[PDB]
Formats: sequence, C-alpha cells, structure tokens
Amino acid sequence: QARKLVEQLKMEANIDRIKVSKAAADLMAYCEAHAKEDPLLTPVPASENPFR
Amino acid sequence: EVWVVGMGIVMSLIVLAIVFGNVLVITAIAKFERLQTVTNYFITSLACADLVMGLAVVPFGAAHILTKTWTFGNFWCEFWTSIDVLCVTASIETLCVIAVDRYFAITSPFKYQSLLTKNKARVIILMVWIVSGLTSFLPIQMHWYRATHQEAINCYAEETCCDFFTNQAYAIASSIVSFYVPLVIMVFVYSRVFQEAKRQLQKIDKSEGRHKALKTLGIIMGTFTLCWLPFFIVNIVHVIQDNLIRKEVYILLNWIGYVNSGFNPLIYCRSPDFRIAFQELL
Amino acid sequence: QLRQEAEQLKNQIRDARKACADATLSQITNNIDPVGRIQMRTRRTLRGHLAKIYAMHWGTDSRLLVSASQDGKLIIWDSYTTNKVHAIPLRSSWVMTCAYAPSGNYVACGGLDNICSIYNLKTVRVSRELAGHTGYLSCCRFLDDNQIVTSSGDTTCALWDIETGQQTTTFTGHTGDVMSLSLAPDTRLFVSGACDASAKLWDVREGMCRQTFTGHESDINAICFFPNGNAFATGSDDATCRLFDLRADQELMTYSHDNIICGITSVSFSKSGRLLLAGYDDFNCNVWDALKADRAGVLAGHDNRVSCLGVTDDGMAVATGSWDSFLKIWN
Amino acid sequence: QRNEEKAQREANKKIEKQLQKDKQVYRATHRLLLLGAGESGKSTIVKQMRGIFETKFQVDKVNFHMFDVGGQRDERRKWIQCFNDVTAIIFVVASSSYNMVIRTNRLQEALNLFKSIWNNRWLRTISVILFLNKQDLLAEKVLAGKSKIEDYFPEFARYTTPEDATPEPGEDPRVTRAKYFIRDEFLRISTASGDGRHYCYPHFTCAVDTENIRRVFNDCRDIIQRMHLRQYELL
Ligand SMILES: CN[C@@H]1CCc2c(ccc(O)c2O)[C@H]1O
Repeated sequence: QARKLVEQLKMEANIDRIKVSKAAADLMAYCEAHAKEDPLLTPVPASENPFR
Repeated sequence: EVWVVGMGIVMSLIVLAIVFGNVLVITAIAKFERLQTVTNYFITSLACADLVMGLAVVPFGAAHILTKTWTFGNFWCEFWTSIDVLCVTASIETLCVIAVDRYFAITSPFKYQSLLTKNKARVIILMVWIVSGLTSFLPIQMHWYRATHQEAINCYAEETCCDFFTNQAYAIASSIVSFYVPLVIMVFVYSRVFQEAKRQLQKIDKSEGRHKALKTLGIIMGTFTLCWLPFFIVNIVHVIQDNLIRKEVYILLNWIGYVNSGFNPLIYCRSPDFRIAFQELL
Repeated sequence: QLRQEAEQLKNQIRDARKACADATLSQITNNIDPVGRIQMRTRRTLRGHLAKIYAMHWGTDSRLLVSASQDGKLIIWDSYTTNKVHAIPLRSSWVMTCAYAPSGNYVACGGLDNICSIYNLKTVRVSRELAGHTGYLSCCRFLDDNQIVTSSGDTTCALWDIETGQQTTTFTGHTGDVMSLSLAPDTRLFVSGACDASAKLWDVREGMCRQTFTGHESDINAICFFPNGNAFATGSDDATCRLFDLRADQELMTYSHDNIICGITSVSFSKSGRLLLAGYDDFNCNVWDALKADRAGVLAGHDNRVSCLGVTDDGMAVATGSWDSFLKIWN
Repeated sequence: QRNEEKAQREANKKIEKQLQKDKQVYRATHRLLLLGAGESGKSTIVKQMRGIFETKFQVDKVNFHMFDVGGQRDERRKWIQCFNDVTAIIFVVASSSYNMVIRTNRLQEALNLFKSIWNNRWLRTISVILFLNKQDLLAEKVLAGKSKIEDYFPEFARYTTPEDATPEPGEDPRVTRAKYFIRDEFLRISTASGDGRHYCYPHFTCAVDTENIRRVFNDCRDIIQRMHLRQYELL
C-alpha cells in the first residue's frame, strides 16, 4: 500500500527537467514552423477544400 | 375620408401583423433542427394556411372594402373566394388536428409514439389540405354555390362587383365542414384533456400533501370560439333568414374570423423552445 | 510513518518543479501576433443516430469516421460524401467509446458493459471480445492492428493482444476511474486522465507511470497530446483547460474564461498545434489559441451537449458529435 | 467511377431503411434503471417483475427494458449521467434497515443516495419510482422493543402519523407510523428540490408482493402523462 506509493514517488524523483523557457521556445518554434500546413489556422481556398 | 383612411390603416396593420408572425413561425421551424417535431409539422401547416390567408385574401378584401368595387376580373373574384374558403377551412381543421394530436399524446401515452410518425403526420396534413381544397375550389370553380335569385345573378354577371351570394345548401355544408365538426371534435378533446389534467392534479395532491389547465384551455378554446362562432352563426342565418342579417355585419364577422389567423401563432407558439428560436432569429 | 516519507518526496517534487520554472508561456508568447478571429461553419451535418452520441474517431485518412450511441448501432460514415458505409449493431446497449484502427481493417467499441468488443470491418462481426476489466471502459485506442489500450472504470488501464485476447500488461496507480486516454505519434508513450485530479504519463513497454500531473481541481474528462508529443492538454469539470509539458513536468497554462462555468467534455489540437479545440457542457465548442490562451472562435451549432471532438490527421476538418444525435463537420 | 458512387448510395439506402426499422423498434421500448442499495433487496424485486443486468418484460403490450448496474462498489457515480433517456429510475430501499448501522445507518445512506440522484444536473427530468422493501421485517422490528426509530432517528420523537394517511387492511398503529415516517423522510427530499418536472412515487412493497409489474406500469403511464401535460403547460 504505502510502500508502493513511496517507491513510485522515489522513482518519479530522479527525472531530468529542462527549463520552462526552453520548452516554451520549442513549442513556439514548432507552432511557427508547422503553421503553413494548417487548413484550420489559415482559411483553405474553396477549390482546395475537399468538403466545400 | 377620415373614416376610410382609418379602416385602411387598421387593415394594413392587421395584414402586416399576420404576415410577420406567420413568416416568423415558419422561419423558426425550418431554421432549427430542434424545432422540427411531429406536432410542429401541424404547427407549420397552420402557419402556412394563415400566411396564405394574410397574403391573398386580407389585402384584396381590404381593397374591396375601401374602394367599394372589384377592379380585377370576375375569374379573379372566384379565385379569391376559393382561396379564402380554402384558407379558413385548412386553418380550422389544422387546429382540430392539433387538438386531436394532443388528445392522443395525453390519453394514450404508451401508444402515442407509434400512433403518430413523420410519414403519418405528412399523410394527415396532406389529407386535411386535400379535403379543404376540394370543399373550397370544387363547388366554387364549378359554380355549384351560385344562388338563383336575381340579386345574385346580376352581381355574378356584372364585372365590377365581387360579392358573396350562396345557396341554402352549400352555405350549410361549408359552414359545417369548416367549423362545426372541428368545433365538436375540439370540445370533446379538450374536455377529455381537462378531465385527465384534473385527475393528475388530484393524484398529485393525494400524494405529496405538503388552475393552470383551466387558463390554457380557456385561451385555446375561447379565442377560437369568440373569433369564428359568430361568423358561422350568421353564415347559417343568412340562408335560413335573409332579411335579418346585414351585409356589413357579415363582413365584420368574417374579418374577425380573419384576425383569428393572426391571433393563432401567439397562442400556439408560447413554448420556451419557440421563444429561444424567436430570440435567435431576431 | 510512510506517510511522512511520501509527503517529503511530494514536497521535494513540488520544490523541484517550482525551481525549474523560469517564466510562463505568456511571457514569451505575448510578443508574437495573435491568431485572430477564426470562423467555422458546418460543412457537413451527418444524420442517422437514434440516441445521443459520446465518441468518434477519425480514420487514418480524413475520409472515414466512426460514431456510436446508446441506440446500439456503431455507424461508420463517409465524411466527404455523407454516406453510411457500414452500420454495426452492438450487443451492449450502452457504449461509451470508439476506436478506428490505423490500417482501417478493425473498429473497436467499449461500453458500460466491461467488455472491449473489436469488430472486423473487412471480412461486420465481433472478431474478439476482450474481458477482464472491473469497470466500464471509458476510452479505447489502437497502437496497431494487434494491440489496443483501454481505460476502464476500475483504476487499472490495460494493454491487450487481440489475437491472444489477454492483457499483456496492466497500468496501476490511479485513485479514481480513468475517463480519457491519448496515444503519442510514436506508440511508445500514452497518458490517462482519471477522476482524481492527477493525470499520469505511461510507458507502454515498461508499464510504469513516469510522471504525474495534478494541476486540476476536479475530474479530468478529456486529454490529448500536442502534435509534437512533448505536451498534452486536459479538460475537466472545472471550466479550466490546462496544457502540460512532459519535459518541464509541470503545468504551462490554463485556458478559462470568467463567463463559462461548464465543464469540458472533449479536447483536441489542430495539426500545427496552434489551436486547441475544447467541447463544453454549454452546448457549444470554443477554439482557444494554445500559445496566446485567448479564445479565437466559437462553435454554437449543436443543440445538445457535445461529447466528442476530433481533428483529421490531414487537418482538414473538425467533427463534433453532441447529445442531439447530430454529428457536424466543421472546417 | 460513378458505379462506386451508385453502389455506395444503394448501401446508404439499405442502412437508412434498417435504421428506420430500428427506430420503430426503439421508440416503443421504455427504458428503466433499477438503482438501489446492495442489501436493500434488489434481487427479489427484479425476480418479481421478471457488468450490467438487462431484462425485458412486457405488460399490456408495452415493452419495458430494465438495467441494473450493480457491483464494483462505485462511490462516485459517472455512469449515472448516461441514463438520461430513461423514463423512470426504480429506487429500491430497505425501510427495515433503520437500526442496522454499517460503521451512519443504511437507511441514512440510502437517503443520501436518493438526494444525490435527485440533485443531479443531468437527471433533472427523470422521475424516480421508490420501492420500500421488507415491510414485514420492518413490522417485526418495530413490534419488538429492542430497537426503536426514536433512538436512531431523532425526528421520529416528535413525529405523528399523517391524518390523511391510508393504513393497510390489517396493520398496527406503530408499524403504520414507522412506515409513513420513512416514506415522508424520502418525500421531504423528493419534493423540495424538484420544480415539477419530475416526481417521486413511493410504494410499500413486501418480498411476497407480485403486483410490482402493474405498479411500475401505472407509474410509467403517470410519468409520461405528467410530462406531456407539462409540455403543453396544462399541468
Ligand atoms: C368572402 N366570404 C367567405 C365566403 C364563405 C365562407 C367564408 C369562410 C369560411 C367558410 O367555410 C365559408 O363558406 C368567408 O370568408
């Protein structure tokens, strides 16, 4: 019971964490680089749209 | 004439109100998928009938009253009369059908789902419209309703006056089919519904020891009765006894029956869903 | 006793997470241009379910999607042509999840009945019936044609081998029932959000919860990875949607508006990851901007409560299946 | 080419016809949920009318379908929000479990469960049919002086039997007071929260009773009648 929880927290303790600035910058870079190929973000042309 | 312009203004307001209300009803039903319901198909049928009435017979009738003459052709006089009869009969029969639907929904809740379907509702609406159209167009278009006395003959031959003269037989038949049979059916339906509501309220009081039906039924029945019954009574009388009733009173009661159409959608569309749909529309 | 040690380790984890933080995503993001207003309309409105809808899953292609309802029929639709390719009657009257295999050959459904039935589209019959769960299976997803991961009413999440029909491994460590699950672009990692505020990342091969995120104040109804796979977003009965980052191991942002108090049933991301789309108990969907956290659009077409929300792999369209038995395709 | 489109349209038409038949079958059937305490006596009443237990019993040519989600010892009920189209929720409570306290009384926990069901944001239009099991055993307990409700329930000390209460053809005043006190304890929770959309129907049932099917049929009929009346603003 409690031993399993203690072991799980001990295992979760030793995890390397990168600074939030770097992670935010990586998410920013992905969103900026892959923004061109997004029909939702940029209104797709009517001819290009399969639905309409 | 100040008297004439006032009548023109009041009829213009009446036709505008009828058209606006009914168009709003059809638009609200058609726009939203939540509103489309088996009973709402009958509501749409009633709204369409009243809208056709307001578009066709109210403006032409007002023009006939104000100008005191019929500028258009005799065939258009007959067509206008047929359209008016069709609209009135369809509207009243649709009210009767709505009452019957409520009766079958309350009295037999278990079998109500199977009793009424979309296809069956469409069949019922088509049958109502077919019988109304027959009763209106066929006797009028085939000239069975035309009277025999010289007073009607001169009016029918003349191309300037569009007045209604009818036999003692067609008047009775049309009045019966349009109003009296629907009146009896609706009275019996709403008596049964009131008894069921009273029984349910009595049971609820028997339990949970720690009115509303009367007001709603009073609206639904009394408005329709006070709007249509006098006109049909004088419709029967004018062939039963010609001398008593006057033409002006006859037309006045007919116009009360007309404004019944504009009163209908304020009564039959007070549900909160219809209110939300109306708010979204406007 | 052991509770003191557990509290000490939890405090150490909290201190490490706090020291790891440098600045919020808003601090970096506020400089860039906003997404602007986003307008979407119901390109296709798909009809044919008797009862209210809970779950849909887009196929590998953007063409096909599968939906289920309590009327007992699992219907596969062709989104482009608005045609019903298949309709599968379901043994269980109540179903709460759907799954469309990456190959498209198989489709699996769960339900209140504690059985994960898998149907072979290309033969529709019950290929395998998966049993061994105490509680209702809330969500099911496909690692491949042979492997399926199911979150169930009991705290355990399980990985199954379809051919063998037995649980290859079971994931334990949650307090409440597991409601939502999402797979990474690579099939190695997956998370599961449960009734408890905690949402845990799992490792399929190891079978252990590497990280646990507990930012929420209530049950988590929806969870979904970022397309990169480094982040995921969680819905809740609270009006907040939160974006969690695996490397940072803590919450990055919360998506909430003062006016809305309804919970979030389903969440999803756009292909680029800029737009977070979240369903709501308020009969409408909201399209947040992930970086800005400022709402960019609203989808109020549905009449009843939305229950599912998926975005095509191509990124062409978004489909929301609500409780009015009506599933609508937005673009 | 167009042949594939024509074949797909034909398949769509066949599926639509099958769905229409399924809708015709589905509309007739009325769905019920039988929620109750584990020790209340659900099994006996289920056998009386007859992970999830589904039974199909028909009365007066009306198809009733009943589901009973038992087991797993669930305390936070999330499946309860799925049962939104059910006409009625059958609640089975043992009114004779007042003295038996499972570490709070079982009847008190049943009252809490009924309150949770009643005050649910999703079951705001679902009526509850309440069955109070083991009236004979309740009578056996109340006739004996070992356990009295006043000791366990403090409101019973000042409580009195309702004037309009209808006693059984053969029943003691004390058991009548006890059963009516329990029924009013449930009905006090039932009445306050509701706005008139849904009601509670309390029925006093023994294990030997076999007329429960008719009682459920009548309760469902009343529920649908009241729903239709309120829809038309008549009630
Ligand atoms: C222009 N006057 C018409 C002619 C007779 C008639 C009317 C309405 C309903 C009927 O059933 C009728 O037979 C009147 O509106």
